[PDB]
Amino acid sequence: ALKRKIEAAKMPKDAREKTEAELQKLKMMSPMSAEATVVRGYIDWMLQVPWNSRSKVKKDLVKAQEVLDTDHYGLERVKDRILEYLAVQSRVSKIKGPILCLVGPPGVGKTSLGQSIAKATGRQYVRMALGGVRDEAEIRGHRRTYIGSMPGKLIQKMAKVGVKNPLFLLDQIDKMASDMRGDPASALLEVLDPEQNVAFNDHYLEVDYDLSDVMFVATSNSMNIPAPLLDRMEVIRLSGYTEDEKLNIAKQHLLPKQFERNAIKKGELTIDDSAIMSIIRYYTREAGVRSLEREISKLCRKAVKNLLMDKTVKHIEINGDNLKDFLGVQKVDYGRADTENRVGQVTGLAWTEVGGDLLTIETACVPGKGKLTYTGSLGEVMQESIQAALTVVRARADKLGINPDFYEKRDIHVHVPEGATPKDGPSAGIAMCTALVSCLTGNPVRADVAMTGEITLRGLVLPIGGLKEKLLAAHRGGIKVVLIPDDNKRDLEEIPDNVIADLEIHPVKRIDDVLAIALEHPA
Amino acid sequence: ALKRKIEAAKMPKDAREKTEAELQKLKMMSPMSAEATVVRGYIDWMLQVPWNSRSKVKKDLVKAQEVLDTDHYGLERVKDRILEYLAVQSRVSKIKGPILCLVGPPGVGKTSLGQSIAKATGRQYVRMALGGVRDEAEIRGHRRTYIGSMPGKLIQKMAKVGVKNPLFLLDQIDKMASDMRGDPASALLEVLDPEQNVAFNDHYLEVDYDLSDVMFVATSNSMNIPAPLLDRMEVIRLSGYTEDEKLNIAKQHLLPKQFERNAIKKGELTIDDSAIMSIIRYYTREAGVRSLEREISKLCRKAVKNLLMDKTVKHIEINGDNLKDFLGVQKVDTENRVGQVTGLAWTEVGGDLLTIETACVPGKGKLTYTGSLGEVMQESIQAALTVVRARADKLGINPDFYEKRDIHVHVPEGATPKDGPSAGIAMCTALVSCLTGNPVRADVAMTGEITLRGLVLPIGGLKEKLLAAHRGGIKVVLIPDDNKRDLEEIPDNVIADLEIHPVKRIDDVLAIALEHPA
Amino acid sequence: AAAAAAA
Ligand SMILES: Nc1ncnc2c1ncn2[C@@H]1O[C@H](COP(=O)(O)OP(=O)(O)OP(=O)(O)O)[C@@H](O)[C@H]1O
Ligand SMILES: Nc1ncnc2c1ncn2[C@@H]1O[C@H](COP(=O)(O)OP(=O)(O)OP(=O)(O)O)[C@@H](O)[C@H]1O
Ligand SMILES: [Mg+2]
Ligand SMILES: [Mg+2]
Repeated sequence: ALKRKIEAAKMPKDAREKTEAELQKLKMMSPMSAEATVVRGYIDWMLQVPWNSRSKVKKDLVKAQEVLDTDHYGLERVKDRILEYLAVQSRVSKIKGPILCLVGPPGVGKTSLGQSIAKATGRQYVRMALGGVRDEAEIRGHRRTYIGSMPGKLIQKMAKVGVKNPLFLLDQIDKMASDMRGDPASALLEVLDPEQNVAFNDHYLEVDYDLSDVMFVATSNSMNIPAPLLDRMEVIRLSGYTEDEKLNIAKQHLLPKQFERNAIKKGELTIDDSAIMSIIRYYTREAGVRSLEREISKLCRKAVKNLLMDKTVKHIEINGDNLKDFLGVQKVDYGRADTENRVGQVTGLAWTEVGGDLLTIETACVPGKGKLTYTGSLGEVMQESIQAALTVVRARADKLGINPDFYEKRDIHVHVPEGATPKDGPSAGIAMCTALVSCLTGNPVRADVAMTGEITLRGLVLPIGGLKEKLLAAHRGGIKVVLIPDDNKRDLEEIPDNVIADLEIHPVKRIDDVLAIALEHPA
Repeated sequence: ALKRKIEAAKMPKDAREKTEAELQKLKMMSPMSAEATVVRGYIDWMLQVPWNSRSKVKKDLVKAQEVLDTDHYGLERVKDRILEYLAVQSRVSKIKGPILCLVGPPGVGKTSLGQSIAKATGRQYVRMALGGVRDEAEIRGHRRTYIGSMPGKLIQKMAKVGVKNPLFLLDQIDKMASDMRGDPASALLEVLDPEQNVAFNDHYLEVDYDLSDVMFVATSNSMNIPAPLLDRMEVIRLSGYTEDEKLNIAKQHLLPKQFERNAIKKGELTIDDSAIMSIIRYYTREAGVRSLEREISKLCRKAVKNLLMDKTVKHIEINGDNLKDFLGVQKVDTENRVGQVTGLAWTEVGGDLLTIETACVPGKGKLTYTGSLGEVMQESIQAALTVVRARADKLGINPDFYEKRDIHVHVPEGATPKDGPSAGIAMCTALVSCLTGNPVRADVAMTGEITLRGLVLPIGGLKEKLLAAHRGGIKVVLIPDDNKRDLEEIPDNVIADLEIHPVKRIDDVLAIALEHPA
Repeated sequence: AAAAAAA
């Protein structure tokens, strides 16, 4: 009865020898006894686990890109990765299966992207959530000595799905526990090992199980992953969304499904680009699209109750002026450029994970005793950057037309007026220097100029990180000319075309180029 | 054996096949065993988890708004949200359960509001207090290999109700300890994500469970919730109450609730309006109504005791003057001062007034800050003093005041910590006033952040600051120019009583809030 | 009667 199940679900060599040796051990037992229950539990756990069953992975690349574009918008690098997997899989009968780590801010669609991938490749879909998981026996299990023992949840999900080609979605791989009491992140170090998945030995089913064709896609919010795990995964960085692609996600994906979730017919509610872009500019302040679809869903349910409570107006048209009639007061406000050329203030470009933002930097240089105060919730690298900038102004103050004993006679206060927000990094340093020169000369910084870059005591401008959201923040803010470092010219290769067309972008190499461009008068 | 309860439960395919594989496995086991006890425990949990039971929800909106208006007063944004849900629900069959986050001060009415939503939408009610939840095993549970293994506490309350659509009141989300010793806030990410509510996957019940049909209303006292949870939750801000709102809540909702709590019949106890207003002004200073039903509960049980001691009288009348006969002493309670302003402060408890005092004596330039100040407020006084040093010859100060005067900025808070940029303009007003002898006119509060060029930047928590200024006797309130868009969310009596002045820079502030022209 | 180790 059982040996036809063992021969039916055909195994490899060691699993068949272990299972038939286990049944031959069961043949000399009483049927209603504890060791018979442990042996029968090991046998039917060896029978539920798939050994040879697979799934026909798709081969058409055009229809696969049609599915990937049907579910999500943008995300070209991960879609390239899936189409390249389907090309190599179209040539080779069996390959190792990719191990991917999707890393990005929340709401950018990396959990639903997994089910999009499993639909577009034909592979079956398996999800396992690792958020806050502390027990390592969720992965490997326990020995069959223990009462009520069973394999790890990976083997349970493999036995549930029935095939040896699933897509595992490892949700929150960085929010796993890692201490002395619990470390499943080092238990995943065997199952994500790209060479040793051919023999995954867990604790209940002590045979070697092959996991060298399961596609692993892990989702995390940060690089706070142990360095052995990061080295075993292929990191794809999902950056935040811009205004145009939030407009396209809203028009192409969020509005039709929120119309579908609310029984809104085609001739009841209409939302144009003015309302969508007004939600993006004045209500969200996010990197994802989740509060965006919460605002859209709020518009839809308010439209529903306004179609039920009135029942004499049967078409509601939402646009740029009547959002406050539905959504209310604008929650946020983006930074804008200044209108007049003012002595002492510059506009650096700041970048957080929410996105880029303008960064006003102001300086007062009152006559005093050389006091140096720096306020505005500054970091320590930022304050070292202001000290370096002040040293560059101080060693160059004869050329700049500055009275060289200002370090004795004048008190300098660098302030960044957001106040409650902590701010750190050397990328404001060039900006700091410019502000100081203005506040030592009365030569006002022209307000249409933003800048970014790191300063050295020689006077040189060093590269910085994250130009794309800084330039999008300057384009949103109304800046017409920015100042990037020289060795970030390569990053200009991946900027959209309207941003390059609108911004007069000047790469700089040293500080007197910046003081030549960003000041109103010659220094 | 037990298949009558399995087919009697009408389970879905994976749960039915798994529990009948477990029961079929149980029959070939010998009884009186340990693992047979484990299997009977697991079947005993899966026979009492709701798989099909669904409560019929209410389609009527007028009866619904009648219910939420009969058991609460003026929580208009939340009651609007529930009418939105019940308006969408009449057009389709099933919706994902809305995931809400009620954020407000204590006593503002967030838990009883969950009882009101439960009684009004037709759903059943159970609450899970998240205060003190320190590990994921209270959400996902343990494997049945372990000895004391139960299916978390979500599935225990789903089984405790017995329906597929309850109203979980996830109470006190911000009271969770989510450090490295245990992070249950990361386990709620699967509970609150619509991408994965159709497969919850408890550790004890490894069958995928459907949480998409459960309405999630969660309560918090602040926005200090971790950011992957803030995205999955629609936050509704509930603000504090005025005095006439507290009078209407007390007179329309709290006094009847206390009368048939302490079995006071028709004509025994009578409390007028002035006694309630004297409890509001003289025995409370909160933003909620916790202490109102505390003091009213004291009045009711002292009334019942005074009716059982002395049966000569059959009616007790309380009129604002004999509150000393019941509560005893009261608990909590003008000229133009030089170097003293009253800024507005907004804690998580609510709004509060904020006295700010300076003293510029002849010294050598020291600069001392007292009053348990945060580092951002100290930087705000440094920025404010820099604004004063920048325009010294304009304002009429001798420009040697940085080296011939020394300045003490004290807030008479005492032992309460205070932090934020929002008092900054207040600082420099006092910094003008003590350096020129021009008295600050004492009916003026002010709020706003200091820019070194002299501008006034927006502040948050405007409504609670205006409510704190309305119960403090303030008449003129100086406001940043970019918060005037919030002025159409304020109660009309607050806008009617307070005189609001939106200002753009320091010269407007000194031109309004100083007595003599500068 | 038979002993059995639990975790
Ligand atoms: N490019 C896109 N096109 C269409 N929808 C998108 C896109 N990006 C995000 N979304 C939507 O945003 C929602 C949130 O995405 P999802 O939950 O899949 O990942 P995530 O929120 O980044 O994960 P986590 O919560 O772990 O950070 C999804 O419902 C998805 O539909
Ligand atoms: N608007 C209102 N109308 C009627 N009653 C109210 C209102 N607000 C509060 N109450 C009453 O106040 C009492 C206590 O409020 P509740 O316990 O809901 O405060 P809470 O917001 O839950 O406090 P916390 O945030 O500290 O948990 C309730 O019994 C409720 O009846
Ligand atoms: Mg996710
Ligand atoms: Mg409560």
